[PDB]
Amino acid sequence: KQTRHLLTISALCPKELAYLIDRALDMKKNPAKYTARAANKTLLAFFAKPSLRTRVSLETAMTRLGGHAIYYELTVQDTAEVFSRMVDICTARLATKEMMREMAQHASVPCINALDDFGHPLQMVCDFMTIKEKFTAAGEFSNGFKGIKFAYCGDSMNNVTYDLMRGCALLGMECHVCCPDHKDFKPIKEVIDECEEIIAKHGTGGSIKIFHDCKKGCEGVDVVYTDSWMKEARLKVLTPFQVDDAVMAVTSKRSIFMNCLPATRGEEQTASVIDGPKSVCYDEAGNRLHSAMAVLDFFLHDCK
Amino acid sequence: KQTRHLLTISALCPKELAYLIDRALDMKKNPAKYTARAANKTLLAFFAKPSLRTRVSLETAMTRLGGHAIYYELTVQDTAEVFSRMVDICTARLATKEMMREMAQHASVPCINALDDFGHPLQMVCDFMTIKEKFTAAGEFSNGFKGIKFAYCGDSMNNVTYDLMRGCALLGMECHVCCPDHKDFKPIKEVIDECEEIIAKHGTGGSIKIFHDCKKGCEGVDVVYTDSWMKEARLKVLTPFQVDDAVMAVTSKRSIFMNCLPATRGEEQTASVIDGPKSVCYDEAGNRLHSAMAVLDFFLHDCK
Amino acid sequence: KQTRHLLTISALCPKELAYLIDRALDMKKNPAKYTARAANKTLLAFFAKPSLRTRVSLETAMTRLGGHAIYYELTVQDTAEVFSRMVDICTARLATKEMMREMAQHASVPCINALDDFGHPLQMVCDFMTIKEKFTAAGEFSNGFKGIKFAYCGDSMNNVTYDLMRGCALLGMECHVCCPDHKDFKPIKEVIDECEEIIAKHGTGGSIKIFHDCKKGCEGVDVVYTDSWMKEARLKVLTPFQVDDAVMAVTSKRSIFMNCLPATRGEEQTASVIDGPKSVCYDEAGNRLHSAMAVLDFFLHDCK
Ligand code: NI
Repeated sequence: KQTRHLLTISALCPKELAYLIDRALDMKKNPAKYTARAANKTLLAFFAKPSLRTRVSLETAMTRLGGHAIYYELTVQDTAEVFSRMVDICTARLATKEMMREMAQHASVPCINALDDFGHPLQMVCDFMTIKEKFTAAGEFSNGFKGIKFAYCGDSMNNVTYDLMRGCALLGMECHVCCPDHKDFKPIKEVIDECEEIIAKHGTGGSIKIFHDCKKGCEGVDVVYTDSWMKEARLKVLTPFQVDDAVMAVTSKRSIFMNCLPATRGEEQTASVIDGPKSVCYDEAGNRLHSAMAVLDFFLHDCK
Repeated sequence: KQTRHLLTISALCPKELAYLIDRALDMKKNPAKYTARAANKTLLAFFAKPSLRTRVSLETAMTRLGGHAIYYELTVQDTAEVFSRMVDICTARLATKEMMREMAQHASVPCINALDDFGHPLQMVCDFMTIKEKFTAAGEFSNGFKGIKFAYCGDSMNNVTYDLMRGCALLGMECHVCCPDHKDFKPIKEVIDECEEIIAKHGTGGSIKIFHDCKKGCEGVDVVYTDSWMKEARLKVLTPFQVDDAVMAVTSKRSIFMNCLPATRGEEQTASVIDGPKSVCYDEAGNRLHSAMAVLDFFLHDCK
Repeated sequence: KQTRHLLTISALCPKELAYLIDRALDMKKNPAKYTARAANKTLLAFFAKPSLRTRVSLETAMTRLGGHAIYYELTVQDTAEVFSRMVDICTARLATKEMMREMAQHASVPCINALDDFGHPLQMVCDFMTIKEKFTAAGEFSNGFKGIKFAYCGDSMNNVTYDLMRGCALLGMECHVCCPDHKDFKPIKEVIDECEEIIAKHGTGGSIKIFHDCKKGCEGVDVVYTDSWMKEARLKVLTPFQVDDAVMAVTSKRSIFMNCLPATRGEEQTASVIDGPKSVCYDEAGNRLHSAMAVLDFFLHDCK
């Protein structure tokens, strides 16, 4: 209460998200500067289920800043009341947004959702950082994020899709959500409404469009992003949304391909796309590190 | 052998316990001074069962001192012989005092009992530190610990009660143990004898009194402390020892209420006491951190 | 690919192994010098099964160098591709040489085998360091490793025996392998061939001899080393290779006894040998620490 949390990426205003991106980018390039930013400070990091990516980037981020992360494998008020008088910051990877919200409710140090059924803001700072990084080096970033057309393909009733839509809205991107015309695979109306309100409120110039044909949705786009599809006959509804060569063939000449991982080479995309030349997946996953250092640093302090 | 351990709080003489309290208090207030006290030094921390409180305070304490704790989740001679040539200090949370004593026997670095069936000295430095802190800020500490009347309510055949009785004896406090007149719920004679001997030997001016009526036991007292009661018909014997509003109504006007946690709101106390205005429980649990830094620091060196 | 790994000790040329030994020895004696060698740098440490020795020495080594180890309890390409853009170095304790080789294949930071079915190079730097240390203090090291006759007793189809044979070949020692004349308990021909080739290629002056009588094999030797034998009637084949008092009575007057641990007092050796006066086992196990700091430091950089 009055402590700032990060339960979704829209916990940030547009300039805060753009500051975090640039800070991540400067910590990537100039780590020697940040080497004592969290000296003697600790992050308490709950995981209800392992994620190599999340755990290694978090634990490494703190070492690079000169502090330490407690890997804590799994009353909540009492727990939160008690850790907030010991640790400086907390991330938690819990099943539902409920447990995450409950913990944050009573916590008096910043709490960061390290993935739940409603968002994944650590990934969001990672991905938009990767997009700025990639396009800037190719000299395609004169128009900033504004000119980068983004498409998400696949199961779109999805915490990752929710948070990408929010990042795009915040950053003023054209976001296309390419999903099966099926109630169980589309973004939730609440999430669309949040996005259209944040673009309205900040006049970001962003837009949200829902396509039910990935090729039509991906025509002209600069980023194609997909993620894990995981009786298993979601496959019949999802298969037309596999990112393949014909899908990538309709995108811009500058396009890049992203997937937050774990990747399954014959589900959400073909091995030829992920292992092909438009794929930024591994550099994107490494960027979890630098985007984590930026987020922790910022919540450890708060400004700028 | 010839290495100093901390298996109970009476491993310390009265001035060492009072030094640890003041060091904890100064590390609370002035952490910047202690920031390199354990630089490059590691604590090996065994847990046979998780305790969020114990683990987070230990791991955080070392970071704050600039060192590191190995969270080690679970021959003992060979183990201890081997870790004593690698690590600088060791804490262990093991089932019985036996395993703890065995490990310490062969260990050649300091070993600290992080909770067993016979004591909890890390909690003891925490609690007496909290008592000094609270009463000092209220201006009720002119007579030091000497004037603070202390009462423990509940199941008193209990490692926590044992170690509170020892802390009180050491510090020269009037300690009242409020328990059911029942062989299975009273302090053990060995523990009473140790306490009466330490007060005798140091002329501490402390006293130990056993009451079988918590209200009678708590009349006039300045601290009321209870802890977890956990077929489950210990409840019929324990219920007259619940710390409720009528119990707290007989204590001093300055009194405070303590519980080392986990708290169960309708067992050892009512929700109105723990969530009411005399409760110091959460600040007390946070003080695990600073009392841990003091204990580790001291055993890492030894003097003063 | 083009990243240097350490999957066996023969990943090192003879001078690199001798440099690591001397560095370990200088870090033992002068730790204050090495206190910022891994500042802000992290080691990712996978364990498919706990080893107190391996885990504590690794985690402590990094703290002493000023960095941090992630204890990671257990696609491999994707995993390795991803951790190589976050962490600085990796050790892994995996079942087979296969998984270890697979991980290393795709990894772009140094990977170190922390024990598999084919080697144990962290132990190797430990043991030869212990041998140099012990004999140097006794003034028995004028002839360096060259004059120290080494014998391994026991089950010799063994990753530890493999890597000792390699260390000896590298260092130019007479190595005697004392094993049961039984296909399942002898070194593998591939390992003998590697050793005879490394001595040939570097003209180390080392030799490999296979004895089927431990007393005959140990006659005159300066080091007797054994390790864990673990329906359980391997005991009938192994029992003539128990290191007992009559075995140690045939060695040099300067001899020492080694066992990498865990020790079972009535299997691979008698309690009188391991607890007797020739035993260096515990100082040897503590030396895991300093030999770990040397190996990590070296792979973190690479030269000298
Ligand atoms: Ni750690």
